[PDB]
Amino acid sequence: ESADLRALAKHLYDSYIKSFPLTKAKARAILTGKTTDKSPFVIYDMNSLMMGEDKIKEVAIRIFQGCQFRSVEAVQEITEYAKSIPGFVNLDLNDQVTLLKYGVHEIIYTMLASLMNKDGVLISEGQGFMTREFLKSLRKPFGDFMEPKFEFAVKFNALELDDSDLAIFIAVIILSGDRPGLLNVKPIEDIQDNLLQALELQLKLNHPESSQLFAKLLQKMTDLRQIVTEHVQLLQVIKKTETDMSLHPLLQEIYKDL
Ligand SMILES: *c1ccc([N+](=O)[O-])cc1C(=O)Nc1ccccc1
Ligand SMILES: CCCCCCCCC(=O)O
Repeated sequence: ESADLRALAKHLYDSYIKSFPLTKAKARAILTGKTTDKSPFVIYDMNSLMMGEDKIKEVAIRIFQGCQFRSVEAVQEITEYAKSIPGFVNLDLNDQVTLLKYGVHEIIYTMLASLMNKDGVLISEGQGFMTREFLKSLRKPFGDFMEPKFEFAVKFNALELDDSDLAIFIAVIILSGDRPGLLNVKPIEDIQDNLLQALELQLKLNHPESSQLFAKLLQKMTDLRQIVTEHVQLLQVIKKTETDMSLHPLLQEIYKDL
């Protein structure tokens, strides 16, 4: 019944608003800088980076540590949103942990896209804005840590998804079932099947003239996979480049190579 699917869509949206403080609707309002109830401070050079302390170790390193702390926050929020996904908390515990461990990064970049345009990315809850170029011009083991994310975002943001869309889509991502090592795949897939039905009907109703958006959205899951693998291997470079650099354990746990 389509009415049951709309109610799951409503449920996940509601829970998405409660778990993610910076929605895409907010992010866009801040970025489309004429709804200026509060506009961001813009970091485009090392000069503004210091003035950013006045409003909102090595430069690229502590840029990287701040990006790192934010990932911990995002994982926390994603973990909270997952629990609201019906059936998720009744799966085997080891699989719950496995679904998060692999799903978290794919979600982080889906939602990072909402904070991006071609020119840069919102930071500090939308109080700041770092330009693509300032990042791209960081020192070589850090200069390229965000460019593929910018590349994905512009492609992803062209589908014009709104938060109610994304809520269902990031639920589809967690409840995958092809994650390495799942003890009990079939109940995952029954959940995901219901999420996909939810997503299908949501995309149809919310975007009636956007042909095969559903398919175009699922296809985007290959772009996400590649970005994650690109990311983990640049992380292991930096681990050997600076054996004095430290990585949050919640992030370490998620990072098991191979
Ligand atoms: C940036 C650098 C390093 C990591 N990491 O060690 O996992 C993560 C990030 C990153 O993408 N942070 C982030 C997540 C969500 C929103 C803004 C920034
Ligand atoms: C939404 C808060 C983001 C603050 C993290 C600062 C660096 C973020 C990044 O470069 O991706």
